[PDB]
Amino acid sequence: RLEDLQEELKKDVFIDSTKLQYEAANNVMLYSKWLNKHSSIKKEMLRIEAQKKVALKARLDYYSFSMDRYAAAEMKTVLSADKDVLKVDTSLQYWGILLDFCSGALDAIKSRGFAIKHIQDMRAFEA
Amino acid sequence: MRLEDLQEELKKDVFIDSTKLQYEAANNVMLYSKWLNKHSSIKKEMLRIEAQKKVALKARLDYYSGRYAAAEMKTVLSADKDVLKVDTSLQYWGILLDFCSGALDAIKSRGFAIKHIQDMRAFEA
Amino acid sequence: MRLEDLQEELKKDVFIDSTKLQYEAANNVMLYSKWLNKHSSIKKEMLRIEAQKKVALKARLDYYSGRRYAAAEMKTVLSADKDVLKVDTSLQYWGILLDFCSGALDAIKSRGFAIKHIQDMRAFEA
Amino acid sequence: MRLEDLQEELKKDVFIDSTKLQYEAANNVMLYSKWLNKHSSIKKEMLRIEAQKKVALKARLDYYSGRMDRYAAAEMKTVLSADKDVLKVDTSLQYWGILLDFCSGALDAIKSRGFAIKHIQDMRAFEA
Amino acid sequence: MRLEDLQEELKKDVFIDSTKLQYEAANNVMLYSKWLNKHSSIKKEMLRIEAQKKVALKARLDYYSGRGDGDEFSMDRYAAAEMKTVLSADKDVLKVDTSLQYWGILLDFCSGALDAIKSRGFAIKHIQDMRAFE
Amino acid sequence: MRLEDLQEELKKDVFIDSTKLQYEAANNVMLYSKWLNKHSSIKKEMLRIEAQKKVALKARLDYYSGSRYAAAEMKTVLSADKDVLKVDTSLQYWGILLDFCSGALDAIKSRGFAIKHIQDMRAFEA
Amino acid sequence: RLEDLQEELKKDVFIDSTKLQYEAANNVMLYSKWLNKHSSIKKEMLRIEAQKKVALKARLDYYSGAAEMKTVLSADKDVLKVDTSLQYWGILLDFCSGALDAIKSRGFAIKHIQDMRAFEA
Repeated sequence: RLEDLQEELKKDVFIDSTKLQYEAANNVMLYSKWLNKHSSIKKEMLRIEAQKKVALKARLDYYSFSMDRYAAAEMKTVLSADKDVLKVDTSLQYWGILLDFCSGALDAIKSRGFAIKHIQDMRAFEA
Repeated sequence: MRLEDLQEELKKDVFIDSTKLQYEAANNVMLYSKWLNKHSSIKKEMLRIEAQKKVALKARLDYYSGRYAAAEMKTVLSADKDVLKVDTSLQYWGILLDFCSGALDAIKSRGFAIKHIQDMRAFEA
Repeated sequence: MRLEDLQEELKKDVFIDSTKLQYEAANNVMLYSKWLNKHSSIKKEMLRIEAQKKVALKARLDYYSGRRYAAAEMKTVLSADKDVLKVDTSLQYWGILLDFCSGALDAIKSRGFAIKHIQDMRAFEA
Repeated sequence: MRLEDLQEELKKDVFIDSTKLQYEAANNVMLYSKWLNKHSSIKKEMLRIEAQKKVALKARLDYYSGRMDRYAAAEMKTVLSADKDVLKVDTSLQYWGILLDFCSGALDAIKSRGFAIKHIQDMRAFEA
Repeated sequence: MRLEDLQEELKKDVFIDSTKLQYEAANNVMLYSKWLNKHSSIKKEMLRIEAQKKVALKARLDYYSGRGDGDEFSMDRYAAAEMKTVLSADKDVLKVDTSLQYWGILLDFCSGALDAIKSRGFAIKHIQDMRAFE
Repeated sequence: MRLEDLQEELKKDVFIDSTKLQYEAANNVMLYSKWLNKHSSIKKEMLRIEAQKKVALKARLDYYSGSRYAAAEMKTVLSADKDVLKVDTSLQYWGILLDFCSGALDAIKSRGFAIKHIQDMRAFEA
Repeated sequence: RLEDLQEELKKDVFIDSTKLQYEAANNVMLYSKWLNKHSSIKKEMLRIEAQKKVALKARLDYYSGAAEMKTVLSADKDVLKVDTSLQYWGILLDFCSGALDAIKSRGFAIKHIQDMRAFEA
């Protein structure tokens, strides 16, 4: 669910100032974590994307004598590759939204790491 | 190669030993090297498979052209079993390569984080 | 040249001799030079091969144009051409080498920074 | 000019005389100038050749456009790319482009050699 | 202005008189100014020429499009991609563009120059410190 | 405003009175303010003029879309438009002033550093 | 108003040498003051920027009933007004960035002058 990722990133970006020191190392770990999410979403999408391509050919074959005789009307009833591919594709757009969220997450962590260094510096400035 | 295994490897790599910050700085540059090497080898493989794919594409094009609508050829072939398989492979490596690019970004910023932490320590002094 | 051998060379190069952190600092700039030279020479080679490819392409265009391929297919088929595929494969390979060398130069520049950082942590230890 | 000779020149230039770390520091800025000068002049040459190429392209375009052999226009783009006179001039231009990229690298190199120099000076200050 | 002459000027400028390391430090900032001034004036000129170039391009487009350039007309009918090529070949346009690009080269040289003066200033401080070390 | 006059003013500003190295340090920060002020006001003006230009562009676009201007070429012809060319020339000119002022702020910051360095050479002769 | 920020910074950067001591502490307070200005300005611009996106979408609809769509919409009086505002705040923000740079280095100049005093001793 997207909301759960929103809540997760939200929780993650907050900084504990005394372990501002701890947080610097931990900052790189968030990057890793979200990178992993990123790749897995892409991986999933690729598989589903692959599936859609095959479904299209099958439906294409359906829709467009001498040679075997396949019953066109039962082909139509049984195959429903339109309904099914389209359904799965709707799902795929959902994942596209997730992937866009993960991109936002990495931009966020990179700049959080900078903000962290900045605050450390403004403190050193107060000194 | 498996993407999950690269994920776990990067995971291991990004961890920082606070007591060995100096070591980690040098090893950080070594990590940069390691992932750069992974990167180049993955792209190399993908390039080879890409050549194979260009050939599969030509062969299937021949099949479909009768050597059926001209326009449908693009769709069907894009969907061609053999082509779909080789293309799937190629795209998979493309995903690995993108992961390695992310990895190099990660190591570069880990190196910066390292400098930052050193600074917060000298500040504590 | 082999990409793997450049990988091993860079691998060797990035290793740091801590007592000759001092030596390495000067030696670090020399590494930059070495890889920059490699870098340029690779592009140079690729440019020559690229020129050859352009001629091959014209020949294949002639081949395909009949001087029964479809014009869009002309693009596809020619891209698939054995000879063109071979020369292009080579050219792209060199492109990979070039990208590796770009990575190498980034690597040495930051190794130089890491070196200064370590020097500083030492003076801190003092 | 030859690329390898620039490679050797940069090679010689980047070497550091540690006692004349002091001399080298001043000389370091002079190196920047020298390569900067090389840099602008190569681009200048390339610019002239680039103009020539554009004219050659039009000329070859005319040849190819029928204004000997009859090439389809998208294919005209391909064939003209094959243009021996054009190919020669472009190849040349790109060669200078290679030189230019090398000089950009060189200036980056001198900038950081200057930093390395300060670093070494600091390790010297460290032995104290 | 000539690029080679700017090369010689910068060459002269970057040289350091060590006893007047003191003089040079102040003079170093003055050099920045001098080249900054050069810099801006060069860009200014190029901008004027750039405006001129834009007009030439429209005129040549008309020429090439069969729309005429004064009492002169291009009996040729150019394809738009070819329009791009042919106009790129435009002798008058090529001349003005060549000029403009030349000034662009001068400008890039001046940017390098300002970088140079900035780092000469740094080298100066560093050297002062190495002097104090002895 | 004229660019040359800014060149002369900056020229005057960057000069250092060594005995009032003390005075100059404080005045150096005041210079920053002055040029920062110049800087912001110039961009503000250019922004207003930029708005005017955007309107001019639309007007000329209308003119050109039906003035017989070709649809693909519109960018070129308009780029050459008398009114547009005038307003754009102005705007770019102010852009030149802005870039000069940025250089100026860089200059004052480093003049401040040079000042600290010289003070140090004085503590140094002792 | 930008001019008023110019006058405020102008007042801020002037240095009282005897209260070089006072000024050092007051210097950090200035940093704070302008940092707060800075953040609040970005926040406002961000809010206005959101509004602009909606205005843009509305105007896009208007215009769609494509490249010229981009040109004309850029010319979009309502969009032009909101963008003008947004850019204005961007100018203020850049000014405040300059201001923070100014206070940081004024702080350095103060330490330096303190040192020349230490020099006569």
